[PDB]
Amino acid sequence: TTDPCAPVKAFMTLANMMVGFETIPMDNQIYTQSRRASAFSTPHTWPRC
Amino acid sequence: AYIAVPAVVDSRSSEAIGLLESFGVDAGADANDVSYQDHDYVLDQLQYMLDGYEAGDVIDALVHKNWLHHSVYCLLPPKSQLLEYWKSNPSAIPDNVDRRLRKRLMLKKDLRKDDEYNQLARAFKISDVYAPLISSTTSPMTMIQNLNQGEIVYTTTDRVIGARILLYAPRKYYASTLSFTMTKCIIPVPHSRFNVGTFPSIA
Amino acid sequence: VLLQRISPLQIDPTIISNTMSTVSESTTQTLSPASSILGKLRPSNSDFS
Amino acid sequence: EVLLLPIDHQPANVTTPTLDFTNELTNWRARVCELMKNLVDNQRYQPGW
Amino acid sequence: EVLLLPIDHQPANVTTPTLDFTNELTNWRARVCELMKNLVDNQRYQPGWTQSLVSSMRGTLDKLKLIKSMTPMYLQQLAPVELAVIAPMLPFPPFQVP
Amino acid sequence: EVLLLPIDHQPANVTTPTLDFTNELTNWRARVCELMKNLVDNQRYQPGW
Amino acid sequence: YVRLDRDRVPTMVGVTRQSRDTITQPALSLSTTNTTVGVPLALDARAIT
Amino acid sequence: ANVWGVRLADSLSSPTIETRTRQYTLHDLCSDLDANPGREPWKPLRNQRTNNIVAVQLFRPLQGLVLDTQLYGFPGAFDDWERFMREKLRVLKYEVLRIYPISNYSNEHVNVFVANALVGAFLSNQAFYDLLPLLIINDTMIGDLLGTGASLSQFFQSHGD
Repeated sequence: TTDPCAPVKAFMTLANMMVGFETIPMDNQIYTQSRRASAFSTPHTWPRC
Repeated sequence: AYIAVPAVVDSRSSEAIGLLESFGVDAGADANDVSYQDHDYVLDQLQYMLDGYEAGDVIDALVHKNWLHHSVYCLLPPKSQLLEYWKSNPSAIPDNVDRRLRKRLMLKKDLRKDDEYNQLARAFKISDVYAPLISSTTSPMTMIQNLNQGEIVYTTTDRVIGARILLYAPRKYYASTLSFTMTKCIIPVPHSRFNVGTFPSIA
Repeated sequence: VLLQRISPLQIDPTIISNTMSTVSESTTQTLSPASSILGKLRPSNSDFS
Repeated sequence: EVLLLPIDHQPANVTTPTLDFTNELTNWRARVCELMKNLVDNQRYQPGW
Repeated sequence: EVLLLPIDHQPANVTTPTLDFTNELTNWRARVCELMKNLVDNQRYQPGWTQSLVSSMRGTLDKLKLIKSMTPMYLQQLAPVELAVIAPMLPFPPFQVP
Repeated sequence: EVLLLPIDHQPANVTTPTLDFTNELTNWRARVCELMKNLVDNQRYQPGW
Repeated sequence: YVRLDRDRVPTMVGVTRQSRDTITQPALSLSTTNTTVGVPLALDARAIT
Repeated sequence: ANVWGVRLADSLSSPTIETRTRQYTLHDLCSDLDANPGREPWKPLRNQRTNNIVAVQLFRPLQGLVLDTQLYGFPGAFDDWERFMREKLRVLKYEVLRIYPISNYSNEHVNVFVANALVGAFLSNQAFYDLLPLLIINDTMIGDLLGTGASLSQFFQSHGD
């Protein structure tokens, strides 16, 4: 796909499936580790980890 | 001036009989000063409401009703039946409806397998078009408040109280009970100085 | 009413409708912002009291 | 001999450009539209889309 | 003006909640599940079971531990607020001991 | 006279193609498969199967 | 196309057809007299894989 | 004198002079995060019969560990724990230095509450990126923490003033 935020959506897909099994630090309390991977659509939402 | 008496009052029967004279009121000579409300339909609506809810909250809600202000309920068919009724006679669609839905509804073609109309159909909600909706879960107090403020109160259920209910669509689409006593035909009064009713109010 | 009958201004809601002229994807379920604002504005109504 | 108004007034001239930000009312519309861009620019305030 | 609660209350900081496991009730569930795992894996108990049954039980315990329930977070972030807004209009005012 | 692409391009040097695994997308498929094997062989996950 | 360089990710594309109050040079009014252009299209990952 | 069976000496004594206090700066925070062998934010405690390290005392920072031990998931032995803490603190030091260069904020004052909360959140793998803009004191520690209103809320709650 030509969506520039594709690599992040690939990463967050596995992070969503592994909540409670493996934990990583997010940025804020809005875009947490259980937020749907479809929401990560803009460059500003790319996590630091 | 609204006066409440502990008896059932009707427009014609309570006028024919001396209800005020029965209670002991002195004669008023010309009767143009007084006018009687009709609350028998309100009473059977009260029984119907009591069938579903508790007595106390329904009574408390009905206390706050202003009998000097007119308003009516507009009963709508279910969502699907409303869609077919709009598909027929397409002049009925209001302006608030989505442009894509309106154009697709004018398709005048079998829309079962278009799937764009279908995804729009799952997307559609009646509350989007009509703001005041009882939705069969609304509290009686909220019913009475929405009836007090405004003239037309839209509803999707028949278990309401306070005013006459008018159909929005032909009877074919409605599959509910044939409560013709409160439900009128699909197609379509000043107060005197003194108005006599049954239920007291504190509005 | 007196002001309306003497002012050269004329209110034509079709200006809003013509300029929008946009559309969203068929699969896109979120209603295009264009169709959303048009529903709120209601250009067909002609009362301006 | 005076009549107060809640907005500013200027001498009549029909050859005024439409996009004249000197006009107070036109300037107000532009400022509001610019703010709404900053609100939806980074999708910070719109999760669940 | 004070209500007591038998569980810890932590006010929520967002209006759009998502799933969260940082709760005392979730910790309680995890500890119970791991205790049962230890009991099953004890060497004085395992030899009396078939290998397939042991594997199935361990998988079941893992699934129960990792189930996605919102009730423990609701009980920590929202139920006290509802109780507080309901209390002042009760016919029988609350009567509590520590 | 320039056309951009989102993937690497390498001109072919033969007119009779044959199966080849030296590609970006072939490496991508292999890496994903090996990742899932590591998850299955993990000490925290294997005993449950 | 950028790979993972977030700093170079495009965020908008705009076209202009007018000028503002008194500016005559296009380079001095392009930034604030443009209309954003773009639309997303959805695909099915089930079919592509 | 005697009290309930606790004997007391017949003389009195007390300290006389207090030490002046010094503020906490970015250089101090960075030196603390760089746990050099000479100075650490921790000190070991030993058993008095086997002379074995069994516990450790935590100075500042590392005073914000409020969650369960399992969440942190520390190594058991003292040497392994020391190493683990050193590698984990290095990354946090670089993360804070990314936002605050030493050439500009060399002698600024840092908020102790925010420092402790940041270290605790990072060690417990929680959302800590929001605490960074509050690291440097603006007017007052308590005022800055009171004015935030909406934070993680497992570290700070505001009850008015």
